[PDB]
Amino acid sequence: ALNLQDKQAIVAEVSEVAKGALSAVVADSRGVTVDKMTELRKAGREAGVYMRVVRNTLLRRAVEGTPFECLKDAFVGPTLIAYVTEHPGAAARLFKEFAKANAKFEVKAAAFEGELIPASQIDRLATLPTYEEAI
Amino acid sequence: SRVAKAPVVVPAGVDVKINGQVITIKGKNGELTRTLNDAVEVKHADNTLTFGPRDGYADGWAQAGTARALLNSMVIGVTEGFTKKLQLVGVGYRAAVKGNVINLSLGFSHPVDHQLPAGITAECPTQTEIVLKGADKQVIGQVAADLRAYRRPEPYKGKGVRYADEVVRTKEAKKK
Amino acid sequence: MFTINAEVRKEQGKGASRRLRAANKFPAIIYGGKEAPLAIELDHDKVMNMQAKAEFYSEVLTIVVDGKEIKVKAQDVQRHPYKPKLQHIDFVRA
Amino acid sequence: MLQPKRTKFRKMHKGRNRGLAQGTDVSFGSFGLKAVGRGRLTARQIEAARRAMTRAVKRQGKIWIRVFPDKPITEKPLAVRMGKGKGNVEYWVALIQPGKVLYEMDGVPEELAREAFKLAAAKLPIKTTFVTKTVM
Amino acid sequence: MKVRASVKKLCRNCKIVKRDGVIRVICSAEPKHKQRQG
Amino acid sequence: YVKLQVAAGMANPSPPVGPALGQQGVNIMEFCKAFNAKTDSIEKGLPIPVVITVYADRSFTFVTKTPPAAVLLKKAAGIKSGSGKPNKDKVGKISRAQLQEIAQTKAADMTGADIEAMTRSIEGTARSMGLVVE
RNA sequence: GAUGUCGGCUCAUCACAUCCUGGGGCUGAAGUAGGUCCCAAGGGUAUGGCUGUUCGCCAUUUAAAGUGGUACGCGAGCUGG
RNA sequence: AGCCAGGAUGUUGGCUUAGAAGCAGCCAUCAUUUAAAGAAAGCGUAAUAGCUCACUGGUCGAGUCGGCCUGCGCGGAAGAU
Ligand SMILES: [Mg+2]
Ligand SMILES: [Mg+2]
Ligand SMILES: [Mg+2]
Ligand SMILES: [Mg+2]
Ligand SMILES: [Mg+2]
Ligand SMILES: [Mg+2]
Ligand SMILES: [Mg+2]
Ligand SMILES: [Mg+2]
Ligand SMILES: [Mg+2]
Ligand SMILES: [Zn+2]
Repeated sequence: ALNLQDKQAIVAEVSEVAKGALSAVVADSRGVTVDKMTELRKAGREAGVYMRVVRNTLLRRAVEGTPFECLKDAFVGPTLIAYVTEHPGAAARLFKEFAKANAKFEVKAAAFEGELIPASQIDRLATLPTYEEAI
Repeated sequence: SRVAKAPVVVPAGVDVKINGQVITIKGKNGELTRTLNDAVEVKHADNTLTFGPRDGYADGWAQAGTARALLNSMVIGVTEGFTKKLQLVGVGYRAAVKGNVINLSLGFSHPVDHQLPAGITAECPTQTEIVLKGADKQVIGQVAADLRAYRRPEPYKGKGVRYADEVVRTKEAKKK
Repeated sequence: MFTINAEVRKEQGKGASRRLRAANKFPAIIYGGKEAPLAIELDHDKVMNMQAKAEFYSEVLTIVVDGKEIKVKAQDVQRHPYKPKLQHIDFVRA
Repeated sequence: MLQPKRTKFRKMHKGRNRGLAQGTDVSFGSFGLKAVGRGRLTARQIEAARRAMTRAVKRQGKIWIRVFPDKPITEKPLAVRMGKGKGNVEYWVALIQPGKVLYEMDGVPEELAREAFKLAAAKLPIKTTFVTKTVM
Repeated sequence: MKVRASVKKLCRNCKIVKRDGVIRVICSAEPKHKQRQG
Repeated sequence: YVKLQVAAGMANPSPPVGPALGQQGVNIMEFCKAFNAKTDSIEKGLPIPVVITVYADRSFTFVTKTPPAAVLLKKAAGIKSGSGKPNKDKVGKISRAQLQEIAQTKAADMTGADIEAMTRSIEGTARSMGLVVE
């Protein structure tokens, strides 16, 4: 049973990490075992990404403070967030291989530069290399 | 109540005839007629059917709820249609249709003959499978129960007439 | 702050008290100080819900008897022998 | 089984069991079992109830028995005519008026005390209620 | 069927139902839990 | 598909592995020598877990896992058998340096993100077997 | 200023707390056979050895050998152990 | 409330036992990845598997839950013309 003191606390934690991160991936995680999840939670901490399954009412609140205030229409259906804090990219590629290899889910919408990325044009943040490539 | 307040959408090519408490719902699959309880007030209006209690009737909302549920499956009836699937389990158990009669071999001395009623129609895709089809949800449910009644699933091997969707729990016989 | 609403009693004794309880009310008294004791009547349900909060017996209560506010403290309570009801309350002026 | 160690007299007049109880408040524990009806509790009934609640709390906590069977009850045997003296003492009872706190318990959570008291209530000839201690 | 004065739910799957003015216990999980007040 | 724990230099006897894996459809001589050819690096007297992945053609593929948590806490404390009543009877002792030695090997099977996360997961296996942290 | 007692015979009549037969739930009900519970009073419900016995034990039957009420049914009906 | 998804890892926890791998018992009952998941509320296996619950994310869209003081009812309730 989630209390309001606890609901406000979850909004706070995801509001803080919202400003800090660079690129974020919003996706479906239906019909996938915890065996595959603890696997994507390992390669997620390695790539410098923040993984979370947050209540969509709670997310529309911790994203109203911008620059993700276009991820609104992505808070329909089950949502997992991939906030990339250390180096932009990482997750937008970590998820794409997980989506094809498991066949379950589709991946909703991505966010970078404070702009909307549809389910079709997720090839932009999936081809990007390192930071750390310009030298 | 939550059921009664929910309206029933009458589609294209579906005729609704309301002469007081008598409702005739005609469609592609057939023609079903029902008499609603005197506590139900059925309003036509638009491409929907709305149900509500009648003034001075104590169980009004309970009655309107039933009426709604019935008229919904009456529409679904005369359009889509209903399907009950039975499957015969056990050595020798076989079934076949000859028009409006289901012939059954269910381990008795005499072979069973079951006269289907007006509207219910059956076909056997296998010797061990029966598929029933009709517009009246009550009648199809009745016929499938009557066919099951002949040989109800025994708890030691699961032998007998079972519903396709049926979960037949079995048990071990007494030890010693 | 617990606020209690009360009327002064028009009647006294066995007969009148039993009649009060039959009407979902109960007698109570306010004593202490230079002032003469004041026999009052209370709403049963209201004081019953209050007395459930532990603080009722420790805190200073205010009894509104015909506009006038009286600062008191719960002195003694007479409870029903087996039902979750109140028979009488002694309130000492604080 | 409770019973007075000695008595001033062996037998006692029937008497009557009128009025309301004395000892209507949880005075030692946190929870109590209060009598709502009127009647007699026999030493065997008191023991049956006490055993049931003790099993219930798996011998954790503390139990108080607020009642004591101190009334001797006589009985005249079969095929014996009337008169020829007062009967012989067969058993002992404690007279119960509505309001009596019968048993008290502490050292156990309310949920368990309520269970234990439901189990003991079943062995008693009179209607009972669960009671909690109060501030005055 | 168990016919007794005191009918109760025995498991989570037990259900109290009043059929024809008779309190009954119907159960999906255990047939042994089937009761009729009487 | 079955989960078993076979010795570092031993895999062949009938009572532990015999009719346990042989009933499904796995070769008793093909697996017994291919497992010990890869677990030759693993120290003598240490139970090592192995998971079997079988197909419809009786074929098999296995991936060796790191030794168990209740297994490595017996050699570090100096005990052959654990306690019958844990946290009621003490059988041995393990330091904070020995706790990080069990976790640095188990890192391939552990769910933890940091060293402190993998260490606390071995702290729990020690408490529930009678062993006390000293 | 009299209401004949136990048992038997003859003849019954009711209750159902059902012995058999009928319907049916659960079973620690595979079948056969049982256990227990519910519905049911339509009909049916041994002969002998011993004893005044009712009862009971015993023998051999039977689908079963029911439990009770009827002035412990029935002497202006019989018997008289 | 219903319906969709998950209900994991260390780990088959330790002891015991031919085996006990949440699920014969006995003792402890933490910790990790966490949206959440009891060292496991019940059924199943020779032991595993396999099915479901506690708990949590999605859908839905406005009520819902159960204690208290009380009025009147219901079952509990079988007998002999
Ligand atoms: Mg008077
Ligand atoms: Mg009926
Ligand atoms: Mg005369
Ligand atoms: Mg009967
Ligand atoms: Mg019985
Ligand atoms: Mg008869
Ligand atoms: Mg016989
Ligand atoms: Mg006579
Ligand atoms: Mg004569
Ligand atoms: Zn049940």
